[PDB]
Amino acid sequence: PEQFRIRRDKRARLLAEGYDPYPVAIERTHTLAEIRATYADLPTDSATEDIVGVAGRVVFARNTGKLCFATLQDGDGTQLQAMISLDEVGRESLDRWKADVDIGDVVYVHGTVISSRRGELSVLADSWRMAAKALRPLPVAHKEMSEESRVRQRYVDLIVRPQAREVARQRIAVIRAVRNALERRGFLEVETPMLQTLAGGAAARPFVTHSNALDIDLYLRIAPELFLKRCIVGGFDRVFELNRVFRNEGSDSTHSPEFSMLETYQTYGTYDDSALITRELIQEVADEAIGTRQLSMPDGSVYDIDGEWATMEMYSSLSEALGEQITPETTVARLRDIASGLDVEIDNSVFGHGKLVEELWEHAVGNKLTAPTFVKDFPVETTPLTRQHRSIPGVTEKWDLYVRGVELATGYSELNDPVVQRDRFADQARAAAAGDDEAMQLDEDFLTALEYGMPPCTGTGMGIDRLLMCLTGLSIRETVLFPIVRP
Ligand SMILES: C[C@H]1CCC[C@H](C[C@H]2Cc3cc(O)cc(O)c3C(=O)O2)O1
Ligand SMILES: N[C@@H](CCCC[NH3+])C(=O)O
Repeated sequence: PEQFRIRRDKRARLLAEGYDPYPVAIERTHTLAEIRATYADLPTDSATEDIVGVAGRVVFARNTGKLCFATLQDGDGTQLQAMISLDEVGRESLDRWKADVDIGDVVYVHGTVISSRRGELSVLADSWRMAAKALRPLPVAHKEMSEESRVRQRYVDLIVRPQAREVARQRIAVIRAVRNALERRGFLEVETPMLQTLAGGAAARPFVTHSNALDIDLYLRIAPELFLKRCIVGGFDRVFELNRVFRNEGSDSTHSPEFSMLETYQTYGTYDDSALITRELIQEVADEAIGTRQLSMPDGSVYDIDGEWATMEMYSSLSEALGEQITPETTVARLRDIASGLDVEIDNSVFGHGKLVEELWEHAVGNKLTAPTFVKDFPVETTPLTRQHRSIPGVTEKWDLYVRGVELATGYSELNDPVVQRDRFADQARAAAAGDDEAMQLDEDFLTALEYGMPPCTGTGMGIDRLLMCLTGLSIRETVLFPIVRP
């Protein structure tokens, strides 16, 4: 702040002396990574006759009599030494280096490539220019930034913390690997709308906004599911969308109101076929983007995601954990007595057979899972868009995938019968009459699309930020460049 005034004074002084502190048209001949790669076998204390013009952020500096040193860091983190010698740039230019250049400044250095006496790959400057005067100093070390500071100023965090650049790179690589795995399998990527006149496809409160052009309220999508199914009616055979959804709910280490998700749809497959593809995709993504299926976690542990994953049924695994047979016919009263006997808090929101079964399963089974696990065959009350089971009464052909304790993905045999789907919406209407404001509202145009005939298909959904959390052990806020902060 005292430091801010000083740097601002320098900026103005340069502009008034004719030395442009934010010049345009600087040509950079090599990145620093290019210099380090080309000259990796340069002998110590030797010089070349190759002239280069590099640019980079000054992150370290040393001053002596006729010779100043500075460590430049390119945007990717690669570092190279710049040497400002009296006998090379001249009295007038060297003095300007000492008085004008500060830590954090972006500078351009033109000179010849050498290796210093200490074996440091360097550019021996014959000239230099300010490229971008910095008015604020960098933190002395990334340890000095709180976690909230990293989120509020990711642009500083990327400069000073190598792990921040590495997570950003992993995110980009994971998403590219996801698309590669789906392209190998013949899936096509489409765009469906983000502003919707009715937001369905999941159970969540929407963000609401007023349209000036249409003169009505619109909703940000909570899922692309109902529009991807219209694509299936229209003839897309294998289709996906990897992009943002928006849910107007709470924030914690596994939930962000704005997040990235993948949804896939495949005709003439069931939830058994999408469980197989989802496992292989995750494992291929690990290979391509992380380099291993034995995942290093931040606490030093190794998490094995290789091989085939366990599968279990919700009702039967719950029954085993409790020592009592739970079925679709178990009463709401019985389920509440079981919960209270296990000291399970049941929010005044959670009611109905289906929600009570899921709650008990999460407490007695789900929270105790370590290895990657599919749980399948869900209560029909909580799965309005899922086809009923081909042979077992009262359940639907859905699975959830848990990896490292995180709910990562889900897959359905899709409900394509338009009459039954209309019945499912009526059951949601009764739930919403009982006070559930997450219940789905009936979408008449979606039903109209089903009434033209949707081929049988299987769909999946996967949280992309959650995928990265599972691969790295990070929380959802560490995997996004710019998570939302209250101003
Ligand atoms: C697209 C779906 C399919 C099932 C797994 C996963 C659940 C999903 C829930 C969810 C809800 C929410 O309000 C905020 C969030 O960040 C997430 C999330 O990351 O993941 O993503
Ligand atoms: N729409 C689902 C993901 C796809 C479900 C399978 N059709 C969700 O948001 O949870």
